[PDB]
Amino acid sequence: TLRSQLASTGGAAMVKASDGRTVEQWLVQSDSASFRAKNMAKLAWCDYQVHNRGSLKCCFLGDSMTAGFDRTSSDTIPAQDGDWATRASMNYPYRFASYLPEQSGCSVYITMRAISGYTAKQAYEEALWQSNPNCDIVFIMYAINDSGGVAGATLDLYMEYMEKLIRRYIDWGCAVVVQRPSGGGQGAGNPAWLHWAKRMQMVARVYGCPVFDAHEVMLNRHYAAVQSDGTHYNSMGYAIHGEKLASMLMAGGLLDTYKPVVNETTVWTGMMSDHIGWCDARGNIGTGRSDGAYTRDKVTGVLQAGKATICTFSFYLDAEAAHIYGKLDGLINTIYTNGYWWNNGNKPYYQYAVDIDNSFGASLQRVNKSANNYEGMPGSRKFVGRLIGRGWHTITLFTNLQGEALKDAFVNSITVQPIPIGLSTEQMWGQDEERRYRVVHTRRMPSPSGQGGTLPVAVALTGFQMRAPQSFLGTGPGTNAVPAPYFYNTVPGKLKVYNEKGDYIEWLVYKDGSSGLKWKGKVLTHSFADVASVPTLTAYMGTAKQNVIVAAGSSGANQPLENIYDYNAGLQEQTGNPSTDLSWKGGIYLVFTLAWPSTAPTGYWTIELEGSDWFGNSESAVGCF
Amino acid sequence: TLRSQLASTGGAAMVKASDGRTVEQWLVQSDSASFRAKNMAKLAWCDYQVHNRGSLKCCFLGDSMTAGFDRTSSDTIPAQDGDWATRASMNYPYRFASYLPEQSGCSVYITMRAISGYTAKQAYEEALWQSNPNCDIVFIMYAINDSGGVAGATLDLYMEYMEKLIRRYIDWGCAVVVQRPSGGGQGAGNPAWLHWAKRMQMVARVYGCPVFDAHEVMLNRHYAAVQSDGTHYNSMGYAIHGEKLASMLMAGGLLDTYKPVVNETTVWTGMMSDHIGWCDARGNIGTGRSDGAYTRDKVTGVLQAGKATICTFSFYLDAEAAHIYGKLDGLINTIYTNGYWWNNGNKPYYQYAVDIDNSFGASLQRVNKSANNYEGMPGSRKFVGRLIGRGWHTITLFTNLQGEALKDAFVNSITVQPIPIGLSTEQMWGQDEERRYRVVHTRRMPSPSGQGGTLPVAVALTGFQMRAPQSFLGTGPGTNAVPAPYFYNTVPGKLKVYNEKGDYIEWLVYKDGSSGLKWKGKVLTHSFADVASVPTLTAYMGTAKQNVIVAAGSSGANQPLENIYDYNAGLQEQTGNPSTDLSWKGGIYLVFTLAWPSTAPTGYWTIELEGSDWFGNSESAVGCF
Amino acid sequence: TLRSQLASTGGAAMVKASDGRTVEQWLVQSDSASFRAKNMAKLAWCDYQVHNRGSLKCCFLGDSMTAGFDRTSSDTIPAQDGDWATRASMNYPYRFASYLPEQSGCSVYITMRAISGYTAKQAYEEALWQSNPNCDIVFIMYAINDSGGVAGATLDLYMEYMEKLIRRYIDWGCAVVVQRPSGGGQGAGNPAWLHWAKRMQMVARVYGCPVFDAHEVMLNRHYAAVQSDGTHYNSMGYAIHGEKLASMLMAGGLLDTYKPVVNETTVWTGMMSDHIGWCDARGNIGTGRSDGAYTRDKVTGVLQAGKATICTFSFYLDAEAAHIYGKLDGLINTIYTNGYWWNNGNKPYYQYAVDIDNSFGASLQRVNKSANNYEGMPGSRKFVGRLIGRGWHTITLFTNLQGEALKDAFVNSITVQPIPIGLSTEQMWGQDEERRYRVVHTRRMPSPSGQGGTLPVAVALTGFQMRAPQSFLGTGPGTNAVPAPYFYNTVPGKLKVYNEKGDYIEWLVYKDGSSGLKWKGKVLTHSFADVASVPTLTAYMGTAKQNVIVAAGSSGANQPLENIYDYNAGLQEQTGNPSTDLSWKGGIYLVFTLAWPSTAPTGYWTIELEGSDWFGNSESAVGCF
Repeated sequence: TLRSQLASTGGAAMVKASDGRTVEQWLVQSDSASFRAKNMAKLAWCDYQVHNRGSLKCCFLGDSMTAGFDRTSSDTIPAQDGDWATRASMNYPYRFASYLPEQSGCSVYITMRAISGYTAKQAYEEALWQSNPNCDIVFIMYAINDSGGVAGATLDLYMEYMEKLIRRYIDWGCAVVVQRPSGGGQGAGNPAWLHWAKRMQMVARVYGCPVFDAHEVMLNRHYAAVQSDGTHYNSMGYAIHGEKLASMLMAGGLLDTYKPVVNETTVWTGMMSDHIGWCDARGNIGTGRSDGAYTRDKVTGVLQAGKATICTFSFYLDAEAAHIYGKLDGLINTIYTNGYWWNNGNKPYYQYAVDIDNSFGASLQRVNKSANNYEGMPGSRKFVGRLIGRGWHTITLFTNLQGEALKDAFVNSITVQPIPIGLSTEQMWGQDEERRYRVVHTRRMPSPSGQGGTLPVAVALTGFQMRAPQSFLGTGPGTNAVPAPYFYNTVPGKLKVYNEKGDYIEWLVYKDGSSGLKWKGKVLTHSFADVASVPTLTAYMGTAKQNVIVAAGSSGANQPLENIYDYNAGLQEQTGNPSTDLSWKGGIYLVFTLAWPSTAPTGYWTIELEGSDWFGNSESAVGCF
Repeated sequence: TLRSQLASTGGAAMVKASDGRTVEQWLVQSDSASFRAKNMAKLAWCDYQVHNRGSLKCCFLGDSMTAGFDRTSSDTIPAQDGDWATRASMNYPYRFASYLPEQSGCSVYITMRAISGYTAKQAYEEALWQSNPNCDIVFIMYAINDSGGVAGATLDLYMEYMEKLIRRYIDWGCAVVVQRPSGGGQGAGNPAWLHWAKRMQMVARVYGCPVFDAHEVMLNRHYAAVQSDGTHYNSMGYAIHGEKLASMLMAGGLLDTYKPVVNETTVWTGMMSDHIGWCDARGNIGTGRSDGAYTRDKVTGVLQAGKATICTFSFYLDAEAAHIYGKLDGLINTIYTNGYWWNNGNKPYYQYAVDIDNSFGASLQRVNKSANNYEGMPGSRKFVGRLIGRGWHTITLFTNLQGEALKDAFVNSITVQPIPIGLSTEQMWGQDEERRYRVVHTRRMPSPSGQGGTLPVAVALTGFQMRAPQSFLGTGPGTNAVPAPYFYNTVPGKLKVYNEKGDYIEWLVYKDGSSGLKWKGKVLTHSFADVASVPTLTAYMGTAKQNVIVAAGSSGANQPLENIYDYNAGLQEQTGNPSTDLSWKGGIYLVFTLAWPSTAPTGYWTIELEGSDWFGNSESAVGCF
Repeated sequence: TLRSQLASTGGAAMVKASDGRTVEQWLVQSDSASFRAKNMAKLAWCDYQVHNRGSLKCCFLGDSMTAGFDRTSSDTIPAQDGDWATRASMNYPYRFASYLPEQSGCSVYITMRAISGYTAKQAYEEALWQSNPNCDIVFIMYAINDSGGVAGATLDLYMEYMEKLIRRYIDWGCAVVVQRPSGGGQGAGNPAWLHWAKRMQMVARVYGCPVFDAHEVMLNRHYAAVQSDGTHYNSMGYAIHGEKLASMLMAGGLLDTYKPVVNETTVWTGMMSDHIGWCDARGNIGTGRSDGAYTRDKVTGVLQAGKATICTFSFYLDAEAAHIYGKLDGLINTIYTNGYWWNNGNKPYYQYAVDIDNSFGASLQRVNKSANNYEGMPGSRKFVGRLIGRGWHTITLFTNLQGEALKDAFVNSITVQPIPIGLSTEQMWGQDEERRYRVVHTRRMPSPSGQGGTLPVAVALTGFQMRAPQSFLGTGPGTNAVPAPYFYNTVPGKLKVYNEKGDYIEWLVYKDGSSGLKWKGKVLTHSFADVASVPTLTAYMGTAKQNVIVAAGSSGANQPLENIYDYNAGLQEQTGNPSTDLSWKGGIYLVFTLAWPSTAPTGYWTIELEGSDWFGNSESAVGCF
């Protein structure tokens, strides 16, 4: 019966379309849409599981580099998981499965489909892997052995069989993630497998497979620190690669809508950003609205006391370096550099596998310095640290993992500012030298803006407030960041006063002793005939008081729903004591007082408070290391 | 007959493919390609209509937040459009339909498919919405009620039915735009609907649906200013969300090729950029080539006199803030901050719904200041303003909407420079304090560049021109920006002169009185034994004269087709009077004259004209507020 | 027989699906997946061929602008390649086919499918183009004649037939690349074809076609320099467009995973980046790991002596300008600006077709200056040049093309830093004026970082090293960049010394004569009562010595696999002679010595070495022009 024939396997081949081709050929050529749709559906599901403390069953492919090949170092463990070669003490799938749940709360289950020396053709034809593993996401890395001619693999065969593997795992219900092959000389020798896998990356993008640039992971690392032989990593290299893959997942890198961090990006807890993926690893971050938050979003990132809380911010850094700024408060253990989440210590050179500037002349060896106490100058913007290297970065903000935190830690905002790598510092004065920029905090009294057609009356410059430049802020854990007991913690600045008459005064604004936040100005350069005509400059470090712009209950009850606050109610001097000072959320101001000897001259004053700040720093950050 | 059976509904199920599955199952799994292709075809059509003064029929989905739910504030209007709950006086679909035609000229027709408390399953099964509305684009927002368990909605049911809605509206010929759900505490409480709709965003990207991050819209706003209750917006919040959606459309955000503004992006009228989408709302922008344009592209953005002209620049800002620089001239009414296109004034706290820095200590309450008169220092780069917050931004450059503009306004270029939020200012001296950077305008006479092997002869430093740093430029509407009548409008700078002999002179370059653009230098620090040996420093603010690089008609007639101009013909002093001065298109130069007392010493001079400029400012911008 | 009928052309139409539509209609609507998959598969293949010295058969479409229409200038050649109109002496397909193999080694074969005045409908119905050309990639540009109503072309007909052309060329095995139409007034007149082709771009993105923004190419150029008539280019405009298309290809712009350069991006040879595509044009770049590399990646980009080596870095610049920094060494001929790879010189105004800032007041006419000798201050970061304009940029690092290079040239890293256009310089002091930023190199002895709770002992400030700011570095070819023989090559800086006691000293740090790299400080401003109490400041320019962090062979042999090096072994003075000095890879340090007259006061010293640097410069770059 033709019916049975139509219902048979070859039924689609007996029906031809208007172009002369059979229906079966049309279906076979156009099935990439089904694979693409299934792939991104499963990828969206996997992203949801990553960001919602879910569970991921992960199948890990392909060859020796996925298998954790290590036959050179003494940090090896016997061959497991269907491999034949001695494995490093920690490969990338296992570091991924130990890292992703730790940072995001998403449980990871490993299905190791990795054999050393295997090709894409070998993986597609491997007897043990012919069954559906029923996992959620599959990471595929096959280029190194393919380009070496292993098992007669050619570029066409490699590409065909990697496409076949992608389609097979998509049909198996697995989200296919394609990895640019990792390992070996940071691109030394112009390896063919990079080109092969680039072609395969584009063919994978045909199916909507996200590409994890694993070659990018080791670009800014020390080769000796991450490699066991000329091609394969040691334990630390594999661990860093797995951590970077997990960072890609918690960044939202599985999604097509993901955008890398290219400019200054400020995110907080509970808000969804396509640039920085935030993961609450244990679900105990209190993302409630409180007026006590130091940001206008009022979204307190409460890392509550007594609860082991882990706050994770993952993103792709599209620059050679970035500066992490945060409105943090409390004892927050911060890890953001690879090689400090995991280091077994088996090899002494693992610690030198951190992301470092490749330019020998632009940076010394990177001694990573992270802050754990961000409780000083409470309410102020804190310098969390720096991220070196282009790629996927994770900022781990966690409290005591045993739940022994006595006070609430707050992550009110995390700012990732891509910075040029030579203009970045590990901490404030935490490296040999900081290439800073002379930043001018300028104020005009009276300002010419908005006047128009009319000359404002000249004013006497007797007192003014200026936001303290970054050099004026100290670095230290907790209250040690305040220069109150150690007035050397702040860099003396310059206050340059200009007027329309050509009268110029330059003061050296340095802190006056170790009792309170008081600054005293020394006259450096002035245009006056006598130095006795120069006013005495005294300043104090203070924060702006809180005024209520719109009080809740003004147009109904209910009906500016919340309180719109500003810190423009006046400047109050701070003594550096958090128990008696106001919150520094209103800003760190240097409130200058000019004690003129005679009557205060009236004029159109331009005040420039000079300091050195990091490149592009929006707000002066207090250092906490 | 098997034929009738094949032609029947179940005909595809009776034919099986080579894998054992029926042809019908193959078609059902692989139909995502058709939906994706139709979706982006309609999205491209919708983008064309947005950017070509077209017409869009917009169907608005889904729940209470799309419906404009407001049952708390007194700014409510009775339930319309098939909803049951009291609506805010302006929801986001209606603000979108009032904003998109106003800014782009694209007529918007509303089909309100929004009911308060509705889920994706309820929308797919809603009796009134089972018919094809025959609209062009559909915006879908369903996560809040789904995650609350409304009508038994689960995550799987939610995802299934949102995918069903997307496919249904794609088949109906509607461009499907997916919105990250908006509303409530800026991410407070770690809402489940954010995660659900993130998963749904990825599944929508399966179908090529652009994702409008509506959660991102309220991240940098005051919660009390935009919310009516804990989850739903008031009139201003909905208005800002609709304006942001329209900004996404006029940015080109409907297209996969759209790229966010990540670095300094300069665009003008009539040119197509994948970063900044420009919309001519009324078709009356004269985008002709004239040598009178202040830019080398010669594309004059003539907002012609007597014509109501609206120039719109929309884009996604991938930074926490940006600075708008423009080569504008004339009376251009500028609106670029949300909350100033629309504000009914019913609630006094609506004005505090502007994009503000969440850091209390990095910014006071944002008092938005926009310039309407950019006619001063004509030809110079103008500081248009700042954009705060990551997301979609619109820059509206419109003249008198009644056609009563007497002179032609010119938009020769608009530069959007992503800047760190703390380094941004609303206007020049328009906020409490500007965190500026000390910018050094350095010139070497003779320069060592390009010499090689040979020592150039030492030259006498008697006169030189330097581009005026930003601090040297004033702010004011029209001619009020020129410090000619009010010499306090400019900040005095420093001219530091170095030579190879170790001779150093530091002048205070301040403006000499209120008659003309003349600057006079006061000697601050010098290395000479006697201050009488220091030359007298006099400067004037002037522009470079026009020289013809290649005159049209030189190699044929026809045949450098146009005139290649440069402004390097010499420096001419300007008096600040636009009726007698040259155009400032040649740059704002401080032309210094050194009157040495004895013969002018010869040497290898390094001249550093110090000033304070905004972070990353390419060209010194004149302020116009 | 129904069987024959099913196997007939209309067989699919006789089988209907469950929705009532026939199987044929389902196949016709959902075939976009097959076209998309084939398109990106061929695009990945084409990208592989571009980056692996492959071969591309390129079919060039569409109208007069693809055909190289030029009927106005005297730089025309008779009509070739099936066109009817006089062609410019170099159109964009031929410049592309001469440029892509030159820069990437990928052989290009031209199939000219371009006729002047042709539309998309005309191209689809052209008799000569009905056959499959069996080429690899097709570039399509059809909007100008379509919007003019040529051959009755309407927007719907245009869109339909361009989609038909895209599908036809995808079925023909050709990678379809869609070009935003180029030509005419930089967007003058608000041309309709820009909008039409924007719609067509989105419909092309339906099929995964990469969009080459050719309208973006001429945005920052002089119109007179690139145009022959009001719409069509001259030879130079077409050449620049073809070079930009080739730059798009070597950037990896054919791939969906490509990301533009938005922030500082550092890449080297042999590494794969999704931001900067690196092409080894002749396969002779030695990308081996050597400790002699100036970067921590140790990937030497050896342009070996005696071999014609071409190193190409292509990328999309998502800013108005960028600065090219490189750790280069040797005689590397650098071309990075369009109009300098190709210029036939037939028209004198072709040289003014370079990417220039459109703001007349922010830049003079761009006199491009590129460095060929980067052998000075060996090991230091070099300022390669600047890239102006948003779009696709190529950095060509090639040695003597005849193989007469005597020494090995090294490309250890190329850094592309997007910079604001007004803050960019062509070379160090290579333009009229550099708008620099006052950068403060700050060091604290003792630093307050990491101490906590305890006051460190005060130290005497007798000697310290500081990384030299950019103003301290000279510019010149090879050893001419060293200020050793011509001490005017460096800009004198300021060393500001602060302490906790309010003692401030400001020195003028200028070079002490022309014998060696010795700097001497002149006291400018001090807070001391007597200038005799100020210490004598002497400095030398030196590099840090090499210390071994982890020596290879420490934990096994094999087993920190390589040597982890740092340059923190001490500071050694350099004389500027490359034959006797150390490599400058350890950094360019100004090592200051303070000779106090009495005993050296002890205190908490803040040292600020002030200089002027370019905006966002990570490491001080030596200029090489």
